[PDB]
Amino acid sequence: RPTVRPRNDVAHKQLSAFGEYVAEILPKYVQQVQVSCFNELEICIHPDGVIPVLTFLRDHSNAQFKSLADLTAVDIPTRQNRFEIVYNLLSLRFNSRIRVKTYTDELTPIESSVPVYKAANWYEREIWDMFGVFFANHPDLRRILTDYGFEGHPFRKDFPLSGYVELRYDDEVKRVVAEPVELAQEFRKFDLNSPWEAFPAYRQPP
Amino acid sequence: MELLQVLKRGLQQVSGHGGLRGYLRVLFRANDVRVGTLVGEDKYGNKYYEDNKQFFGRHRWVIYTTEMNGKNTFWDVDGSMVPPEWHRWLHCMTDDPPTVKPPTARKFIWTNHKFNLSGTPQQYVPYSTTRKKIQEWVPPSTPYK
Amino acid sequence: SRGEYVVAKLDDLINWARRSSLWPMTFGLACCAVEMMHMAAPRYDMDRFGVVFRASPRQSDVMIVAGTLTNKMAPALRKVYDQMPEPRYVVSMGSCANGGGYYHYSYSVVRGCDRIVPVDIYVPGCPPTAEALLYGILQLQKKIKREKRLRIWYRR
Amino acid sequence: NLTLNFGPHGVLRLVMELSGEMVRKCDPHIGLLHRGTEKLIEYKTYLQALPYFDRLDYVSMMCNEQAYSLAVEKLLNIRPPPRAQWIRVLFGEITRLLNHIMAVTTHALDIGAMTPFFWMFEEREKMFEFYERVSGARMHAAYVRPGGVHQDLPLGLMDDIYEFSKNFSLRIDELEEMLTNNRIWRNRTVDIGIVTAEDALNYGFSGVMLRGSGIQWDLRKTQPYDVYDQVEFDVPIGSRGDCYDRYLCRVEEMRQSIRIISQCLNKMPPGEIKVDDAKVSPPKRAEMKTSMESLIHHFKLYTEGYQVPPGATYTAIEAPKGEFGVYLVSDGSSRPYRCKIKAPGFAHLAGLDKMSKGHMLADVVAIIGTQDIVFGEVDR
Amino acid sequence: GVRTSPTGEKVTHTGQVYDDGDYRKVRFVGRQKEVNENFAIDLIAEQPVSQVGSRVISCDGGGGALGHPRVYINLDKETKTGTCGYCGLQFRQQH
Amino acid sequence: QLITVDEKLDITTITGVPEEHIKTRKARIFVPARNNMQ
Amino acid sequence: ASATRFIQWLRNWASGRDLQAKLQLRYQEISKRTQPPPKLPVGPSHKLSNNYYCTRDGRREAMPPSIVMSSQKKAVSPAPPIKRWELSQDEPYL
Amino acid sequence: SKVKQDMPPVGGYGPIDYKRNLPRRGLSGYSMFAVGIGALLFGYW
Amino acid sequence: TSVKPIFSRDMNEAKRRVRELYRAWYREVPNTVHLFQLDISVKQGRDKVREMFKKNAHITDPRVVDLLVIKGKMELEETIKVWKQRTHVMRFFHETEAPRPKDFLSKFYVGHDP
Amino acid sequence: LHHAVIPHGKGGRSSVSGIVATVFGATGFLGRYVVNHLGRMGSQVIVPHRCEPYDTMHLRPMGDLGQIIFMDWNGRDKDSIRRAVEHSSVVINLVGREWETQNFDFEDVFVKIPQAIAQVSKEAGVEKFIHISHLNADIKSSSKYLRSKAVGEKEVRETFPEATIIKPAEIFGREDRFLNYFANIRKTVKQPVYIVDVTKGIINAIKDPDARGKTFAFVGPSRYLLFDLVQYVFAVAHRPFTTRDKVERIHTTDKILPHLPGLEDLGVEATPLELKAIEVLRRHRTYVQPAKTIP
Amino acid sequence: TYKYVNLREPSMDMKSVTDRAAQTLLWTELIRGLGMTLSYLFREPATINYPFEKGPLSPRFRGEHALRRYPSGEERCIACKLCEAVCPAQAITIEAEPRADGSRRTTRYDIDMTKCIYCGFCQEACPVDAIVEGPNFEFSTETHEELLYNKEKLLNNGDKWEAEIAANIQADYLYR
Ligand SMILES: CCCCCCCCCCCCCCCCCC(=O)OC[C@H](COP(=O)(O)OCCN)OC(=O)CCCCCCCCCCCCCCCCC
Ligand SMILES: NC(=O)C1=CN([C@@H]2O[C@H](COP(=O)(O)OP(=O)(O)OC[C@H]3O[C@@H](n4cnc5c(N)ncnc54)[C@H](OP(=O)(O)O)[C@@H]3O)[C@@H](O)[C@H]2O)C=CC1
Ligand code: SF4
Ligand code: SF4
Ligand code: SF4
Ligand SMILES: [Zn+2]
Repeated sequence: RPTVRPRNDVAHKQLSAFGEYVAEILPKYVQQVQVSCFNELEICIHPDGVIPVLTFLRDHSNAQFKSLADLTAVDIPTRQNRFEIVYNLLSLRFNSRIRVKTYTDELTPIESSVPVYKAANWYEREIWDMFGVFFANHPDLRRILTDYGFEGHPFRKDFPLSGYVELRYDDEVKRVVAEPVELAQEFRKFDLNSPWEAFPAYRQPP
Repeated sequence: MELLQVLKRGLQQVSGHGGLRGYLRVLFRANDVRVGTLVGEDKYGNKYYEDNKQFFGRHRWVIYTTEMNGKNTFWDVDGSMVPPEWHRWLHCMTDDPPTVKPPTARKFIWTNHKFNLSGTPQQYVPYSTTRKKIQEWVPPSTPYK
Repeated sequence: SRGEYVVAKLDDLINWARRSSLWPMTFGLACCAVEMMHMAAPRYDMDRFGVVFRASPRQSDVMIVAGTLTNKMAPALRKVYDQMPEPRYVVSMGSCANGGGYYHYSYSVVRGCDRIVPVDIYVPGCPPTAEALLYGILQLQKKIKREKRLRIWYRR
Repeated sequence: NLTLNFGPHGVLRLVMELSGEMVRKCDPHIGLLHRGTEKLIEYKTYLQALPYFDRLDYVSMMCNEQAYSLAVEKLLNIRPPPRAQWIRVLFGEITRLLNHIMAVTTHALDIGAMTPFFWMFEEREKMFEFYERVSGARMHAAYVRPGGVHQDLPLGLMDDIYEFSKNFSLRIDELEEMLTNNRIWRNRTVDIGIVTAEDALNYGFSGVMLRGSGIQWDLRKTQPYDVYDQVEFDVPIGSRGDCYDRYLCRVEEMRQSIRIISQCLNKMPPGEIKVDDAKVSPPKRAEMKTSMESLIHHFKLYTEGYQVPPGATYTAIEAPKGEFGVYLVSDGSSRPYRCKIKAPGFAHLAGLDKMSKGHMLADVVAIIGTQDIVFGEVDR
Repeated sequence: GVRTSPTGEKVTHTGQVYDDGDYRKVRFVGRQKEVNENFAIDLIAEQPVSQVGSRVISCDGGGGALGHPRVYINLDKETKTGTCGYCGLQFRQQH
Repeated sequence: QLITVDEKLDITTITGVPEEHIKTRKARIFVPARNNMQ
Repeated sequence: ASATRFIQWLRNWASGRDLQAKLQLRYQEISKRTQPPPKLPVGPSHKLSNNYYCTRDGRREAMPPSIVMSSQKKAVSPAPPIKRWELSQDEPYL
Repeated sequence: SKVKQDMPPVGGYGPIDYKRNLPRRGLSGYSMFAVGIGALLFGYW
Repeated sequence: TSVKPIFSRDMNEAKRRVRELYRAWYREVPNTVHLFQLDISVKQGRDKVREMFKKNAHITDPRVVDLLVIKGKMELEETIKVWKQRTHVMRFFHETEAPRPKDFLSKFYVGHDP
Repeated sequence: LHHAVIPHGKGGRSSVSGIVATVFGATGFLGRYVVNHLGRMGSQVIVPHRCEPYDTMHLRPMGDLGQIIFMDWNGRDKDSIRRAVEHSSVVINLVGREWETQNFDFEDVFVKIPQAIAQVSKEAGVEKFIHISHLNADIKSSSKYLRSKAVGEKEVRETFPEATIIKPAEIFGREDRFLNYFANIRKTVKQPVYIVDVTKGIINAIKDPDARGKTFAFVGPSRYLLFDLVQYVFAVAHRPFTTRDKVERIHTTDKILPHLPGLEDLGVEATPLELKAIEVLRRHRTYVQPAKTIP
Repeated sequence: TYKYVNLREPSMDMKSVTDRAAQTLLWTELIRGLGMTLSYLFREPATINYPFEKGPLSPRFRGEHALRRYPSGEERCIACKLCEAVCPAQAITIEAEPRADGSRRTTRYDIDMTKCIYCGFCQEACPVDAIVEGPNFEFSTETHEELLYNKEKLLNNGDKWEAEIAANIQADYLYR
């Protein structure tokens, strides 16, 4: 079928088998395992298990996920633990990828994974900067992307797109100053969602 | 030797621009004394030349008019002086000049091209094109309290 | 009179020198810097106009703001502007520098570099082509040609 | 230990601790080009967010578009048609040439070898013309889209790409004559910024930052996309893990890119260039102006956009600078819920302090260059 | 169809013009108010009504795929003409 | 090792919001009405 | 292309290459800037029958993830080990 | 009529070079040293 | 209601960190005024430090206090290492901001906001 | 109020203050602060200028797009004045020169030009007029600068009775010719006033309906002996401790005019010289007990 | 498949060692580098003589915007707002009302050219070919305000450039 993405059952079965393998070996930490219809494996864990689970996947002979592809956060305000912490890992030995997910809120530290991957250093600084998730035992946790003295965590869903302050050069004080934001043209919010359901397969129970 | 054949070509550019005065005029106006074939001339006085033996990019050029829309352009030439019909040909968006493929005539098309007017009294000034949205109540012109 | 005539010729001389030797300091902030590089590249060769490829800020006559100016960067840009010896001109190049562009509604972006420094020429585009930038530099030259510093000096 | 508040793509603030000539500490301060791209994307439809990817590694525009398109196509469960896939490989490799020219010649220009920049940037200008002829723009084409490409090649383009490609390896040869055997160039690059294979993996490196140190990894080979499994090419591998080997890898990759381009020109197939599914890809204008279904779908695709089934994907490609990926989260609507951009230069620059150990100040310029850093993608 | 106001300012095709006490017209002092003088309402009115022999006619604005989406215009009423909603051309059923 | 906290969860001081846009705002929590046109 | 025979010899000798065969300036070998109109083909879904969208609706074949374990025998690797690359036969060494 | 889209010429395009081509040049170390010493000896004489 | 602590296990431990941070800030102001060549006085800088601490005096959650101290230490580091420029230090003082009126009548005259 | 000049917004750059101000002399020391404060709150500023446009560039960033408008003018051309004021609700005259030139003497700059602006403004219907005079303005002064100020102050009041007239002492500030003047030196009591205080008073005088028809005197909080002031300046500048007319003015004791309102009557609190002296004199340091005030 | 870029053993015979000594002492590889820059001196440069010559462009080029008309002079734009909806930068602002003759037309059509990313999405979205990006790229201005285009400016651009815009559309519309 020319327009439809072909399925890959063989990879789906392999990744499912490995997902059970991980769950059996680390029952203390694994809460959910799932494989998407495009064959990506996700391990959902208790936050206490960040270091043991990541170490296992890096070092175990049947895993060897030696490369941390990416580390990021997602803000979901409706959840009690609004922040989802996503680790994307790559195994060159087995030419495979795995995603490890955990959660935290605004006041609960997550264990820094710099001991497992040195790559994690800056990714965790960015998560702290943009989302305000604190990582315990980080060698140097501080803002990385925002301005010095910037207040707030911009990537949170309740942070306004245009922020609270804006900058200009003021001649009286002969320096750049920060003042409350005023826009000559307000950003125009669009309501795009169709009132008609698009995907029956994902309908939620009433 | 070819050195002689090169020097002869140098001397033919002098006669190809109409003697020394014409050769010097293009040298100082355009910094280029190449001789090409005259493709045509627009109503403003710009002249368009081609030489297909030059490499792509140098094979078409315009010698701008010395006066356009009441401005002295002997020294102050501008890329915005090229009218649209020749703009297409000069930038190689097409192979055929407006002398062979004239543009389609329309009643509303500008008959007089204008160059960049920024910095002059003719410059564009923005403004809101919509009318007033709320009408205020006008009190009566007579007294009654 | 001759006194007015002498002033008119001297203004032409200093204007000719200043527009014939425009040394730019390029703030290569983002993608617009790439098109600035293509203007120095062989096809357009800005050096042939007297515009040297890269001057030091203390030997510069024109600042080209070529990219997005973030809030974190704004103080540094103003500091370099204040260190430029006069006469000094600013060319704002690209939508980002002009008015914020694609990132106009961002929390971290200055909505136009003209909030930080005075701007002489605005070059539109995202990015402007190398040729469009060259058109803008030539437009700045014509602006300098119109200056009458000495004429106004002697009518003071 | 002396401290410098700034030493040596964009703008970087490097805070360095020196002891005589030797660099003891290298603390990059980035964010000078952070423009909140990832947040802005949440307010856009999937189509509206596509141009943001041109402006990340704004030397590798169409490769960035490809990564985003592949991610959306995966979530949509559709596939681009074969001709679009070949066009995407063809321009991905043209884009690799664009990037590698910039990477190598500005690396040379930074340490004084200024002339190859000019020779090769006339070749860049000619490839800018290929971009402009397919898309109308020289850089930010917005040409590769989810479902295929925006327009078919204009007649005559493939001939000119062939003409450019036929002569290009000679231009590389002239670049190599200036640098490859030059003792000054070797003095500036050999045994500079050595990274071991294990450290490179654990620091999150990718691309030439891996292969320079001997690791046999290239996503075009191991995790192939659109049609990379149908073209033949070699992966260049280093042996010393230093700047000079990474320079050689990039130069050889340019040669292999031409080799791929030659195959794409010959094996380019006929057909449509975007998915024949008008709930994803807009219909042709002639259909939009005659058929009711086409007009509705055009109207809806350009106002609401297509809905993407809920889900999350990490999709990556072998971009010219290394592994470029997006972690894209769909909530079922026509706007992405979250879009994290994995930029290879982010991890690479994070490793500058490690790589600069035991080197002199002038070596920091060489190491930054060897990493090929564009702050459009580092800062996003 | 450019008309001017008592103050002298040209009136645009959308009817815009600053009133007498409006400070905002200071922006035009020493410069000019850009006004397009090819009023589309006056230009379309000059087009003749097209006589046709059917109750229904189709318009695509001319030029095939270069015009507008093709629409069908009913011409059953004899009081008025059928007007294309896209391009403003008018039609009339003859006899 | 966990600790015991009985304070009502309040993060106003660590979110960075200007004081004006906490105290003087009124949030409206609701399910949107169906658009009557569809 | 306008170089004299002597000057062509001088630069060919200095560079060591036959520069004239591969000039970096384009001349008449480039394609014409006016081309005949195209006539592009249509895709596989351009049919008048046997073409119901529900048989080619990729988006609606997407499914939620398969939950293999929820908190509510031989060892395996995530995939088979990667195969050793083979040294190129085009040119194994530079 | 017929579909007309940008396609490769029938039979494909000609071969494209891509391999490194740094040709060998000059004399050997022995000959170069000989010419240099020969110049010195003539100069000294 | 059993939670993972950040640094402090209770308010008494948390308030020790607060006092330590205040001492560090208090001693840093004179250097900051000189290093950044500020036109404010050392007393003004210390009065501003006290004002910033005082507005958070109502917090009783040790985890919130820990984050405030964590963020306060980051801000102090940015100042001591001169990662901030003069503009950043002076942003605490809102010099170019006009006095916002507070009483009901003043707000009524200017606009609609409360 | 015409609908276009009803205030809107929160008093910032993109707001609408409702002020349409023509500022003559906008390119000088005091002009740049007046324009800045006007542009801070979203006023429409018309800047008539005699100088090259290059010299007005520092004023462009002080307003949102469209809020600063520049026009050519000539002090001796009443049509150029009419063009500049006929749309404004307030006209501010800051034209002055601390010296005479071949083309403009103190009479032209402080009498004829201010009177012509006042007359044309009155004819054009401008409702508010603000004229800066001088605290020491006096027909019987030894300085012809201060004599011309007195005559001009009289003419402006006669020509535009509702004009607000403001009389500052010598103004200190970054670009002043007071502290900078002393720092460049290689009986009399002064009461100098800070530039920002004078600017704030002018802005408030525009917003205060009581300011119409009044004459104000803007002075600093303390009086100093000139010798003690110069001694203080040299100490702050870390320096080991011109025209005939300028020297006369510097040696003129600042007048005491309790019968006039001052900065306090407009809501401005006078800034002491001690809090701003280093701001001005720091640039004079090659890399402090305050002056004794008259009690 | 892979290759080694830098994995070779130098020959340690006397002839080879003496070859490398001669290179070290006589700077042969440096002299060879001088040869290449010498050959470029005698090549024709690639510079074009702007503004008398221009870089080549294609009909698809995305430049300055313009609003187009029908042959009768009627505006093509019918205020559908598809362009405004698609604009990635929110650069377009539109108001509309029934015209005095009942036609569906705009009263405001603004493009902030300093928000615009010149992406061309508006001209793809337009159902009537009303808004286009034209061929002009030489419209830099001395002020920010001059780049805030209202409808009158955009209609004037269309009347100014229509000759070239129509020809360019004629060359590319079969690829659209
Ligand atoms: C019979 C009895 C006779 C006895 C006497 C016999 C003597 C003859 C035999 C000896 C020959 C002596 C050669 C003298 C030249 C200097 C040689 C030299 O120093 O070269 C080595 C130097 C560094 O070499 P390097 O690769 O870095 O490695 C060495 C460190 N391990 O490498 C360098 O210096 C490189 C130079 C760097 C500068 C590059 C820029 C210049 C390149 C262009 C130069 C053109 C030639 C100059 C001609 C000038 C003419 C006036
Ligand atoms: N500064 C002080 O200490 C005090 C000043 N004042 C008064 O306050 C006002 C401003 O002071 P200040 O700003 O310091 O004066 P400045 O000299 O700093 O600025 C003078 C202004 O007047 C303009 N101007 C001068 N002469 C002419 C002229 N002949 N034609 C047109 N415009 C002219 C200048 O324009 P250009 O730049 O184009 O010449 C400039 O904008 C003056 O009236 C001054 O007397 C009163 C008391 C104290
Ligand atoms: S204006 Fe466009 S090209 Fe220039 S920096 Fe901004 S996004 Fe990049
Ligand atoms: S070109 Fe793109 S950014 Fe510009 S107006 Fe059109 S859709 Fe908006
Ligand atoms: S320009 Fe086209 S897309 Fe935009 S409102 Fe007008 S008709 Fe609709
Ligand atoms: Zn019609």
